[PDB]
Amino acid sequence: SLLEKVLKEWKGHKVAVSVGFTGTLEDFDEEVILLKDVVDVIGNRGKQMLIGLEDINWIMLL
Amino acid sequence: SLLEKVLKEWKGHKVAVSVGFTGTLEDFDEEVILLKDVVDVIGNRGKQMLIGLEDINWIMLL
Amino acid sequence: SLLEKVLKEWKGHKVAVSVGFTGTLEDFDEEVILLKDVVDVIGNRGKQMLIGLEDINWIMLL
Amino acid sequence: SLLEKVLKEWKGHKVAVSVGFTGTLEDFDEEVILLKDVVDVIGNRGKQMLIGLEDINWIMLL
Amino acid sequence: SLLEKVLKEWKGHKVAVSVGFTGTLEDFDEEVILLKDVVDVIGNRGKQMLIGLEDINWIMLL
Amino acid sequence: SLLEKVLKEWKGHKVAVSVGFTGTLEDFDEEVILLKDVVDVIGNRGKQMLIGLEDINWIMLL
Amino acid sequence: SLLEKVLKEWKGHKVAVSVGFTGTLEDFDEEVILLKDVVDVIGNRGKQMLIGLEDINWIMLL
Amino acid sequence: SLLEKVLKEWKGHKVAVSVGFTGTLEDFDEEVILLKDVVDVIGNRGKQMLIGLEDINWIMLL
Amino acid sequence: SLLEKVLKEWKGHKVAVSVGFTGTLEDFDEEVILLKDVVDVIGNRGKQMLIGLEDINWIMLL
Amino acid sequence: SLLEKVLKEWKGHKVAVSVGFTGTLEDFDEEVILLKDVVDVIGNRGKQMLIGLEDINWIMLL
Amino acid sequence: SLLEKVLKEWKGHKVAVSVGFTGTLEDFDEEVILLKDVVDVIGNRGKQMLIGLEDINWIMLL
Amino acid sequence: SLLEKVLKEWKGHKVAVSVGFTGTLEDFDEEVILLKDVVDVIGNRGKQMLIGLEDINWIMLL
Amino acid sequence: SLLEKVLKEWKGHKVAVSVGFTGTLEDFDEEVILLKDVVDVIGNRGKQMLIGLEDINWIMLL
Amino acid sequence: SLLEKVLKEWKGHKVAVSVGFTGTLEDFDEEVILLKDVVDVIGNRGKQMLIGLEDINWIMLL
Amino acid sequence: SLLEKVLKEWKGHKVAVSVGFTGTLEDFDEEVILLKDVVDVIGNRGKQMLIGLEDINWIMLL
Amino acid sequence: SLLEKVLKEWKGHKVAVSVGFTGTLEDFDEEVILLKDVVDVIGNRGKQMLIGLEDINWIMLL
Repeated sequence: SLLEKVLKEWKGHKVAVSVGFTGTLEDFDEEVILLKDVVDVIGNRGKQMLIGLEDINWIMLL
Repeated sequence: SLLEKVLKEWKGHKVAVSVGFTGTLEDFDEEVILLKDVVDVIGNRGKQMLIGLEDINWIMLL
Repeated sequence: SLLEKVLKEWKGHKVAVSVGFTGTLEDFDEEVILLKDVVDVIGNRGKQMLIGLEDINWIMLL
Repeated sequence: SLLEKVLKEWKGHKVAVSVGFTGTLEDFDEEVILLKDVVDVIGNRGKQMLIGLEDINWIMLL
Repeated sequence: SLLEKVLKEWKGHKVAVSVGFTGTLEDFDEEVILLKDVVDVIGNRGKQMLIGLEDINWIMLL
Repeated sequence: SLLEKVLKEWKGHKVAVSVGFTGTLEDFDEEVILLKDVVDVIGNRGKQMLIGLEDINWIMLL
Repeated sequence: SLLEKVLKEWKGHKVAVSVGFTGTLEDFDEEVILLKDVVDVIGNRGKQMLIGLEDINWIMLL
Repeated sequence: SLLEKVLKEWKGHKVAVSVGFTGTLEDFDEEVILLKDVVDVIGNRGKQMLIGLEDINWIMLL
Repeated sequence: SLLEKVLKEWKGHKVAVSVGFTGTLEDFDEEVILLKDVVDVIGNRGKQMLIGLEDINWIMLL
Repeated sequence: SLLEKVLKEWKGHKVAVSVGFTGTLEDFDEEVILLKDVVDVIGNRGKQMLIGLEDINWIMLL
Repeated sequence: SLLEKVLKEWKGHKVAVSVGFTGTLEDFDEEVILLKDVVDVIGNRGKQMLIGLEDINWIMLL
Repeated sequence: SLLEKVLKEWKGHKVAVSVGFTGTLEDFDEEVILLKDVVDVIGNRGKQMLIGLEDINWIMLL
Repeated sequence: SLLEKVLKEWKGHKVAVSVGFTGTLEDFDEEVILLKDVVDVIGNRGKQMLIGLEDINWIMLL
Repeated sequence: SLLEKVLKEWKGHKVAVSVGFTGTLEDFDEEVILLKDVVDVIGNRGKQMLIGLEDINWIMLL
Repeated sequence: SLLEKVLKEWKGHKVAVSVGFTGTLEDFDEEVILLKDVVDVIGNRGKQMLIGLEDINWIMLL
Repeated sequence: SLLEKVLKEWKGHKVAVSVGFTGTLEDFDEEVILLKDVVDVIGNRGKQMLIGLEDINWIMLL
């Protein structure tokens, strides 16, 4: 998948995501992605974060 | 599933969840997750909470 | 099902439900839940209530 | 079917419905329910009313 | 079907319909209903009207 | 006042109103209008009705 | 005021109100109205109720 | 007023109005406009219509 | 299909349609319908118009 | 003010309020009201609560 | 007023406008502006158009 | 398909499309349509445009 | 002001505020309130916070 | 005014604006600002543009 | 696939997308498209961007 | 002015704003505030930013 290909490459890099938040992309598979070091514009938000691809509009590398 | 793997690791830890609240990820499976000691900002909300995964935006380990 | 198991456990007890109200979880199954003695922030609402699992956000035990 | 079982016992009695109205439950099956002598807060609403269960949030025995 | 049964009986009678209008129910099948003499509160609207059951919330006999 | 002048002549006659309902125009002044024998598409709506002109979009002689 | 005139006359009578509920109109002045015996379609709601004229769309006598 | 002048000019003529319909600009003033013989994409709507200038978006001459 | 039957009869006649405009039902099939001489209230809108049935609320013969 | 008069009488009694919660009307004046022992359906929400009148839809004595 | 100055210069030229359409800025004053040869994307919409400034987001010289 | 047939017919010609713009129907198939030389009420928008049939309301020929 | 008096009383203490967050009411006046050590259901949010009384729904003391 | 001061300085520079678009700020006064060379992400939009300060959320220098 | 065929030829060129952003089309397949050097009206938006075709309204060659 | 007093002390420090964005507080007065080196979650947003206090919900020292 172009999606597998790219997400492999993006693994390690800070990314922004639209669900309907930013942080480093720790891992992913066909149903979810997982983020480390998650921040909002005001501060840190959580060690990790799970998000399903179903509810994801776009992902963007920083 | 990265989902299974991660939730296993998160089991016991305080987590926040988005549907459309925070507590301890007591337990889970494919269809639902179960929170313990669910609080809101104002205070406690209730001894436990079931939540369907189909309506979960994102879960986040604090 | 974590859902069957926990619901078995909560039968008898007061619970809050968000659909899209609180009362005693009288009974349930794969499709619906039956509440008994239903209250609202203003007062009584009904001897009973049927609710489909499909349109429930979360059920919470008090 | 908890739903069937429960709907049997409510037949004859005044009930309330959230769809997306109150009146006596004439009949029901899998697809729809039929309400007799439907009423609004403001007054009557007409001899009968069909309602498909798909768009029903909850029903409630008064 | 309770729905077939009733709509047969309601055929001939003025009815109101919620799609997401009133007039006499001329005919129906599993996918549509057809109305004659359609009025709004301000006046007549159209000799006939087709409406699919998919987009119909409730039907009500007058 | 075109508004006064015109409302005089419509007094007695069935009218329609958009507020944010149809029935006979009993009376009016600067602040409100009074409608008699108010009607809905679905049926009657009650002996009378006050309506403040501020929230009225248009009125219409039928 | 046509509004004073009518509300005097309507005093005693059950009325419906649109704010943005029904019951008997116990009293009113230029800023508020007060209702006794307030009901919704499901049941009683409260001995009394205050409502400011600012947020009232229409009032209707039953 | 460019508004008075142009309205004087358009009296007699068909016009469309957006509030928040089309018909002949029968008359007008500082507060309202009176339309005569009012039509909708489906047909007639009313012998006449009153509309306040406050809630009109644009008036257009055809 | 009552739908097929009726649309056949309506073919040639001016019709109004709701999606989310009026003209002559030129032709149709299962997936779409085709309008000719499509006008709006303000005027003509265009020589023809295709419209998918899946997004049609109601069609109405004028 | 009927408002002053009534709120005086209601002072001490449990009341529900709409802004956009229930408790004891502890005290009030022109600009605000103060609730004591404010609960929601799920439980207690907080020792006290101020609320501006400008944003109050309706208050209701239970 | 920069507004007066600019609109003077724009008088005669094709302009687009946002309220909540494009044509020639025929004329204007404090309360309103007047467009000539108002077209939309699909075609012509009407000989002229008045528009109140209070409801204008932005005007733009093409 | 009435859709294939009519689209074959409209290839070459200017058309308006509502999604959820106007230009020449350059080409199309079962899934998408390709527009060439795309215009908006304010001006040009693009050398070309791809659009999925799924999210089109109506296509109209000018 | 019931508002001044009660705010004097609550200075020092944790409070929840709804605007359109919780923290210590550090200080206040006729126009605004200053919060210190601000928390959200997920965690810290800021050393401090300013908020205008105009856009506050309710302030509540915990 | 801090607002006069800054807008003087920003005159000449490309800016973005939120009304409820970007280009160079040609001039301004207490009621409006005027933009030259206005672009959207897709292309140019208009030689100039007027926008009233009333409907402007923020302005931002680039 | 008109979609495939057309996307090939646009590869390398700056494009615009409506999702629910502009930049060079790096690659694509059935499930997603990849945009390089993504840009906002206000400025850059980050090295790359994945977008799933499901939530794409239209794409547009500039 | 608590507002003035407090804004003085925050000048120089990174702050967050809800309007209807974060960056260093350059200056302020009654009508507006000026933010320097404005930032988004996704990245920079431009040298400076004016914001009128009217549409500001809260400001927050980080």
